[PDB]
Amino acid sequence: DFWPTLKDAYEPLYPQQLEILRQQVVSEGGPTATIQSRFNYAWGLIKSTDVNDERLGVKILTDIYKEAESRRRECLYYLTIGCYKLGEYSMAKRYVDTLFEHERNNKQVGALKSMVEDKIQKEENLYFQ
Repeated sequence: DFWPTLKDAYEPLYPQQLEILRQQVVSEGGPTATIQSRFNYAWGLIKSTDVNDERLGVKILTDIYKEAESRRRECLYYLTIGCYKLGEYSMAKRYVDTLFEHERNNKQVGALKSMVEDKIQKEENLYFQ
């Protein structure tokens, strides 16, 4: 499976498109909607520049991750990105490490893990200054 890049994650949708994604979920019954439609909305929210929307997207994605069964690996990658955008680096690290266990040779997962580790190391420096 080929996934979005971290660069892709910082390319927002038009507000009008994000609203169409929201309405699709509502039309499917919200929490009883398909995993795919809720995932699409969550990812749109994560891509938004608005931090409150990004937070909402990660919350939704965390909900559907628990329900996702076979799509759980994909969810972990997107969750890592969402947490990374929010500066939730400790959570991003946990998610990406779990994903890495089944994706040890995957270039995309390795790249994301390295970016997470960059930010973790940034904070680590502060405890010896």
